[PDB]
Amino acid sequence: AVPPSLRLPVIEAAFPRQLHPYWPKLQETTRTWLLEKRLMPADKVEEYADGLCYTDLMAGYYLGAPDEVLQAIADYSAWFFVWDDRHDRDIVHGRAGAWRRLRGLLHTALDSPGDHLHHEDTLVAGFADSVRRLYAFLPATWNARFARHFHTVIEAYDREFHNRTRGIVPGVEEYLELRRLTFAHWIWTDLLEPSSGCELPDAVRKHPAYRRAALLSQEFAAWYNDLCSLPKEIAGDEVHNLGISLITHHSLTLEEAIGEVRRRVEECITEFLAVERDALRFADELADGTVRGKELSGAVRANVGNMRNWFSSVYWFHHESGRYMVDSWDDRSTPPYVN
Ligand SMILES: O=P(O)(O)C(O)(Cc1cccnc1)P(=O)(O)O
Ligand SMILES: [Mg+2]
Ligand SMILES: [Mg+2]
Ligand SMILES: [Mg+2]
Repeated sequence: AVPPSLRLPVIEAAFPRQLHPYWPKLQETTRTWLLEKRLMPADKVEEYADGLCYTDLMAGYYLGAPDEVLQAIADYSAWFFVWDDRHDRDIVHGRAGAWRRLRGLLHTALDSPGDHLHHEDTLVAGFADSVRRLYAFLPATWNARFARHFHTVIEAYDREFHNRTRGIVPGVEEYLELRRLTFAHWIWTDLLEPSSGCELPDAVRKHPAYRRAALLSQEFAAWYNDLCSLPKEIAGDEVHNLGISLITHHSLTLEEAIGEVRRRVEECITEFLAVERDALRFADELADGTVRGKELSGAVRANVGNMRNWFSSVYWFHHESGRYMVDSWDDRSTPPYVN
C-alpha cells in the first residue's frame, strides 16, 4: 500500500517491477563491501544496510548486466548514498575544510582511482575501488566521459554545500538545472552501456529519441525522490528539493507544491511513453543488416528497456527503503544510519 499522496497508478499498472537474477548475492557482497571498506560502522551495517535497499534499487534497473558489472554498479551506488550522508553531515557541523579536502580528493581520485585504492580517508578509498572496477569494462573514451560527468556532479555538490550554508534555496529553474547534476542523471545514463556491453557512438546516444527518453527517465527518478524524501529533507534542514523551491519562490502551500510535484512526476511518465516509441523505432532502424548494426540495435533496445525499468525500481525503492522512514526515528533530524 503506497500512500495516495505518493501513489502513481500508471506506474503500478504499466511498469511492472523486474529483478536481476543475481540480486541475492549482490545484496550480500555489497553489505560485505560496505563492511570491509569501513564505509559504515559494524553495528549499523548489520542493523540498517539490508533494509536500505540500495542493491534492490540497482538490481531492478540494470537488467541484463553482467554480474560483475552489476556488482561494481551497486557498490558505487551504495557509495553514492553514504557520500550524500557525509556531505549532509559536513554541512550540519560546518566542516567546510573537511568537505573541501574530500571534494578535491574526489576530483583527483576520479582520474587516478588506482592511486587511491588505499587512501587514509575510507570514503575516498571505497570510491576509488568502485570507480576502478567501473573503468575496466569499456574503452577509455567511456571512462573519460564518466569522469567528465562525475567532475560536474562533485561541483554541483559543492554548490549545495554553499547553498545550505548561506541559506540560499535555489529558484525553480535554477533547481531543475542543478538537480540533473546532484542526482547524477548522466552517470546513471552512462552506466547503461557496460550493463549492455557496448559503448555507444556519439551519434547513437545523442539521437533526440535516445536523449529525451534517457532524460525523462532521470527526471522522474529525481523528482519522485523529491516528492518522497520531502518529509525527511525538511526535517534534516535540507533545502534542495523541487517542493522547497516552489514553496519559497512561488509562495505555494506545502500541499500545493506536493501536487505540483506529483503532477510534474506524472507528466514525466506519459512523456516517456511517447518518446519511448521513437527510441524503439530508432533501435529497429539501427539493424540495417550488418553485424555492428545488429549489436547496436540490441544495445539501444536494452538500454531503453532499462530506462523504462528505472521508473518502477525507483518507485518501489522509495516505499521499501528505511532511508525515507523519517516517522520511525527517535531524532527526525538525524537518520540513524548516518555518522
Ligand atoms: O535519498 P536522498 O537524500 O533523498 C537523494 O536522492 C540521495 C541521492 C543522491 C544522489 C543520487 N541519488 C540519490 P538526494 O539527491 O539527496 O535528493
Ligand atoms: Mg540527500
Ligand atoms: Mg543530495
Ligand atoms: Mg532527496
